[PDB]
Amino acid sequence: ILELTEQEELLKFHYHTLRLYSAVCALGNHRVAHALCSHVDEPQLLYAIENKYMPGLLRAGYYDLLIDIHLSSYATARLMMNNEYIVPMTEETKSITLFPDENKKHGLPGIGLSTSLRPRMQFSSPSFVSISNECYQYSPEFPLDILKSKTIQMLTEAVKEGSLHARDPVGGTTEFLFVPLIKLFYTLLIMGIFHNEDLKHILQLIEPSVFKEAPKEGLLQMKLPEPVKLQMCLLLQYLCDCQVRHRIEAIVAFS
Amino acid sequence: GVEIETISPGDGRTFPKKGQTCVVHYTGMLQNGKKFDSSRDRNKPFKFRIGKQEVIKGFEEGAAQMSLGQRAKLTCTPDVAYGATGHPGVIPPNATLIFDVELLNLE
Amino acid sequence: NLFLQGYEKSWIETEEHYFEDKLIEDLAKPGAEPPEEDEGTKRVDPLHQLILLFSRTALTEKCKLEEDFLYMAYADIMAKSCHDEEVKSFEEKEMEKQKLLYQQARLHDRGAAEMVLQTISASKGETGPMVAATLKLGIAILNGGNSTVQQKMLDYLKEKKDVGFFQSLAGLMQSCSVLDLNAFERQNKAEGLGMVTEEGSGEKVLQDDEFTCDLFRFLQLLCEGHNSDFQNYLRTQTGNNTTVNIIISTVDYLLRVQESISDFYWYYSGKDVIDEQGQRNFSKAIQVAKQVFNTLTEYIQGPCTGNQQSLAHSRLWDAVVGFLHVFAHMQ
Amino acid sequence: KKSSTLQQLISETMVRWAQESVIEDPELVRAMFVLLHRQYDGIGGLVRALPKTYTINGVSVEDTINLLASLGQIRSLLSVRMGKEEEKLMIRGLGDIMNNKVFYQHPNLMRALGMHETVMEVMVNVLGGGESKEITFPKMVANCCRFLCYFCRISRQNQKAMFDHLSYLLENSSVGLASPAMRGSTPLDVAAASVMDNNELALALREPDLEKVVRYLAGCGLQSCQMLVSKGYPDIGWNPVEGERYLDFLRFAVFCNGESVEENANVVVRLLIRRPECFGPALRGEGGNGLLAAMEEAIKIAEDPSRDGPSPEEDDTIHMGNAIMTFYSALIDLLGRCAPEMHLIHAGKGEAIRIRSILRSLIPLGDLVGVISIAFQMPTIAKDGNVVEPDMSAGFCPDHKAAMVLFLDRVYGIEVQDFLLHLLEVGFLPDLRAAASLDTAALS
Amino acid sequence: LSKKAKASTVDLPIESVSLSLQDLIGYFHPPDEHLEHEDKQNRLRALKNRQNLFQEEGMINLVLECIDRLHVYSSAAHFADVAGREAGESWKSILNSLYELLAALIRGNRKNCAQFSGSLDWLISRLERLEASSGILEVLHCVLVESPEALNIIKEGHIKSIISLLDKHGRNHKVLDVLCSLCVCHGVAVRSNQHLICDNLLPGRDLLLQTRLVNHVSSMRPNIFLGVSEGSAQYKKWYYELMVDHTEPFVTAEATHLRVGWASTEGYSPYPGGGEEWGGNGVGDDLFSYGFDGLHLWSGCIARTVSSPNQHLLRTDDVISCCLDLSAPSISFRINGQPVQGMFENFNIDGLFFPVVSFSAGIKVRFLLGGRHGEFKFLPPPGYA
Repeated sequence: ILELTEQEELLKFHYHTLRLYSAVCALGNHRVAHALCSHVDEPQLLYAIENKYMPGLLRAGYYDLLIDIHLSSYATARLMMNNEYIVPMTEETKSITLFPDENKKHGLPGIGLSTSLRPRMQFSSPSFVSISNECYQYSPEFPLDILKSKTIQMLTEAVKEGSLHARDPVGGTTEFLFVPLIKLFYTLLIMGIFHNEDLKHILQLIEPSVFKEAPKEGLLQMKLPEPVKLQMCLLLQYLCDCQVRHRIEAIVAFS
Repeated sequence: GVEIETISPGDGRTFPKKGQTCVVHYTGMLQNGKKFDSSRDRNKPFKFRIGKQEVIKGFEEGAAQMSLGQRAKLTCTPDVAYGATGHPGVIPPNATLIFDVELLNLE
Repeated sequence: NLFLQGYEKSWIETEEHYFEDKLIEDLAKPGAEPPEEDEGTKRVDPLHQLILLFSRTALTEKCKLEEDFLYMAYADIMAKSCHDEEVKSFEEKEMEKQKLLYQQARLHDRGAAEMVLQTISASKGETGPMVAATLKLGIAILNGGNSTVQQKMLDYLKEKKDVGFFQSLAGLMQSCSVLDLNAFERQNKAEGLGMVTEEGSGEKVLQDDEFTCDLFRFLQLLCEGHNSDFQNYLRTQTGNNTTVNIIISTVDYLLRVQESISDFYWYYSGKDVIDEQGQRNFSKAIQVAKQVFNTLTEYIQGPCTGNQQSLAHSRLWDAVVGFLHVFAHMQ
Repeated sequence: KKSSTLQQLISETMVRWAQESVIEDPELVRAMFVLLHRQYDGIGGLVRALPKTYTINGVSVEDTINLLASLGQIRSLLSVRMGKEEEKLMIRGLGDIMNNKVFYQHPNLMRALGMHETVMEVMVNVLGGGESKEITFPKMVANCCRFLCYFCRISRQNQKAMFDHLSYLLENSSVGLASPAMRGSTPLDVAAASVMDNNELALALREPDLEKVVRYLAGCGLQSCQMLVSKGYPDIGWNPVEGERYLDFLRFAVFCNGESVEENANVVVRLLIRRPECFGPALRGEGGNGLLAAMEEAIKIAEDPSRDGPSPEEDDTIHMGNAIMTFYSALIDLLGRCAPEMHLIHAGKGEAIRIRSILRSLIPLGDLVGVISIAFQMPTIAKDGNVVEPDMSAGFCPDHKAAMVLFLDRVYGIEVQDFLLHLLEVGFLPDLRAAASLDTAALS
Repeated sequence: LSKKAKASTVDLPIESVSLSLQDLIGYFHPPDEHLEHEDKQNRLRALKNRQNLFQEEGMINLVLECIDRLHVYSSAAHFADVAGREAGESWKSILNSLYELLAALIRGNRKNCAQFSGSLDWLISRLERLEASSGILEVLHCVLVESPEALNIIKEGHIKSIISLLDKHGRNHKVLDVLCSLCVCHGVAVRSNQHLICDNLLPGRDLLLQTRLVNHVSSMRPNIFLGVSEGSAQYKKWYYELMVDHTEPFVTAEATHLRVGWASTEGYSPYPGGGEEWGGNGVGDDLFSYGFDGLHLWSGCIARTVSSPNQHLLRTDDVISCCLDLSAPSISFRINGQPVQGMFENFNIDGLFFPVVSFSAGIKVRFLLGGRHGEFKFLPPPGYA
């Protein structure tokens, strides 16, 4: 695959093959996703995630394939449920407050207790020796904890590398280096796998000075291309939505 | 028919009995040699129960003749597993399946 | 749940804070672009880019003009920043006029004058919040009779040959509503039976009253200051292949509204005393009539012979007779 | 000095980007200014979230989660295209949402989730697909119509929310009205349920909605049913099975809680008399045998198998005579509903007086008397020991005479002493004696 | 001409139709990307008006009639036999121009692409022809992208025909793009199309490129370079042993590689021949190397199962004794003193031989070469050096 950098026709054909792989399983086709798990395996996916010398087109196609196989369905369902604010009234909901401590300081977004109703995350093991057809429901299972640590480490290295403005970015361009990685982080964050200190550290990566909990230039001031700026905008949109949800829960608590 | 050849010897005395869950790592490839399934890729062992018609027939009978700790190669004819319609997308019609199976633990 | 809803429309909806002028100032301020490495012509300001986006979206041809929440927000923001609203001193009034002129300058220097016409043209004569916000923005930037923006609008119309602008203006003007006696009777029956009315203001009668006043205020501010060129160009679009008579359509709408007012009088002829519902309906209709009369007067001021002849041969005398009868009988 | 707040940081960043570079991406500019507007309008988020906000009980949290999962399945199957397995999934999810008790307990949450709009959207997609070549997936169409009808019955506010799509439903009224066993599962029934027993909605109902139904009814009178004659039913010039549904909808529109909405009734009767072809071959006025003769010939149709039946799963058999008789009964019932109240006539309102004059001109009293004079057949015990039943869906039925009596009481007026006993003799006494004769337990 | 009328009598305006086709292509040409937004909008309005007028006058059907009248003849030589030689020369160009003109007329117009739904079935029937495959594919791509009804009208046979084209005409990305457009249109996915594309294309594993992770395999050899030549002073029989101190079956998802045996060099160069330098290849993957993994005899990248007392893959604490005979070409093995009955025979000897071990990560093995460096656990076979 690393040799394919100089075979342009093979590179283009394989990139469009990956696009076809995404298209066939697009929009929650769980049976097609399970079938594609046989062709594109988890170790191949992760190695494509991690490899620096990967061609940009293949790297983007592989992140897209991973997201569309495992992650897209739950991401879309939770995005559809984002706008609604069905909140049970229990003791935790009563304990919810607008401000954490006595002084009026906003806590880190997403950090805290959220007792609003959420969709249930279900996954199925991709096994082709079992006959039970119930596996064709739900998305195929992926090691989300490994993926999260993988992602945070790669994002930290990318933030460190790009500010140097080196002439050898991963994938050959800053766009190829950042757009797919930030897309994957967006997908994970929409799912809400990120919890506690992981969210704290990656918000620090987004902006050190503003999100310091109690030099290096952040992803906001890193002088980004336009698509990367659009993904930054999406991340900030999610942060503001989390702020609004916390506000609504505290309002109900007072109510 | 299912043919079993030994890759690594097992205990040789205890065998999978009815009413038990078999914990195995299997790697499935077609007769050409192209891999289509592997539990080692997912890093989770496969659990299945004897006689419950939850796994393919050849992989059932071949595992039934193995031993604890034994690594063996299981060759399944098309008739015993995915007979003629095949598995849509993964297995072509009328294909012979080879499985490298290791009986990790009986429970 | 009831407390949540009541709290919403009792406190959160009523809460008001003013930020429009500050936002427009910050957007219009060029943020040290010459200190920035431009290596070319000075880059456009964020407000200029926002107006350019809103202009390109309107310029893009569609079957119908879709609703853009960003537009309904930012057009309102710009209108509020454009107007920002015992007897004041003369210098106080002149300073207020100069400040309003500078506020309109911030907007119409960027292209809002062309965008407000492009949006109306793309509207294709369909009444909606998009058109209402565009009309309010036009009124805000045209307040006081600003000859510069009037010239910009006229030049843009003559250079692009927008028949669609006047076609949509006409279509909206037929789409405007009047008093509805049947709807008023239905509302009265519901109120008498005691079932709670879904609408607080009874706006089934005179469906849109702010929209009509805004449209005619726009058509009047377009002709304020005795702007003879635009007055003639409204009646006759010399350059365009097709010409539409906004002057005649205005008097047609005046005839319809006077017919509605006369019918509503004939309804309240038998009753000894007029109820508060009918009184507010009369007030809204009389205000609409005042706006139409003012628009017609601004059309015919500055001995505009063509407009005077057109309204002379139009159906104005019938509406005038109807108003005379209604006035003689109300007093 | 750090911004110290996310809103301030974003407000600085976004304007800084815009003033640093000319953005060539329309979507980038869109997102930029949307985010800036959100930051400087924090009240907007609250005023958009609070209507969507709901509070639920911990005991019902689980059932709420199940209902939400079903709603999400339906929402995703909206995005996917429509097929057979998608229809099965729609049916199953709709059934689950029915069976969920939170659906009944909290209709306000149901509105806040916008579920009726979701069902509306999927029904619009399926109706748009294959518009000229007959509605495909009529089973799921019926499921969606039943869901929308139940939503109306849940609460009054749901009826008011259902009302705003009455225009589309009336446009798509003619979907499966001809097909039997689909009754109560059509967009016309959805509109009828939206306007049912809601006087506020009946008053808010506009004239064009009525005249559209009037035009449909006139078409059903001039033109035969195509797919009935396609299955081979004997060709008659008009379409009673289609006409009766519109007549029932007009009844629901004009008559509400025992009182006749005069403002709707006047408009309906004016449209009906302006298009005289809505009445039928009996009430043509030109060469019409009359209502009495029409029902006598319809009874003869009922005895003759070739003239009642198609004569080329039981629901496919549409008894033509029974359909015609039901059509005329429904028309008479609608006119009786449109008849004004007695207190207004005592007051002497000229409009109501002339409405009664028009109704009397349309329907002679003799036809009404004759229809009641007609008697029906007695189910009889046989030699073996079995009582033979004439068809309930074919032949004379009591509701047909109930509509006649309703019209007679609401329009003509029973205040003549000798006319009352004449009506008794001609039509009430035989019926009472038949009721007394069927009083044995087997006939009971 | 099809009626077999005389060619001289028939008038066939080849030059005029070619010039008019070029003019029509230029007249329906899409706008330039460098133009400003206003000019773009004016040009799109004009192009849409032209497309609508042409469709309402039904010029597309005329184009289809011309295309069919051209396809009645098989090839350019056949058309040159029937019509004039200039017509035969320009036949392919005219056909391509007409197909591109149809594509240009259908691009971006939903009404035209919806009216092409009926004609779609006839269009697919000519896809296999080499003279029009690209044009038909482009037209199909435009129709499928623009029209959803065109997407619904596609059937199982029409979706197999595209895969058959991909197979017969070689790998091409435009076929993949058309298949992608088939799956999802305007954010709406056709589940049946997705299922058919999967179940027909994917299971074969013969057209699309196949990918998998494989462990790196490295080979260690000693300095000795022994060979056989006519009238040469080299002993013909050699022997050495391998000692496996530690091996791990699965360091990763793939099995650990461990093969031992002999390899030969191309000619007399000291460079190993017939194999690659870096990758997953080891001893036995070419005709030059001869290997043994404890269960299979490896040569030419083909494995043959060989019986042994207590058959097992190479474990910890195993001694592999390898024997080489060059007078009679024979490579024989013996595991832990138990001899295997598999032997490589009658192989090329015009090269230098050397011991070699191929492995992947997770090994601990020792070369027992005898003498000073090591000693042999078992006695060497008689006559072996």
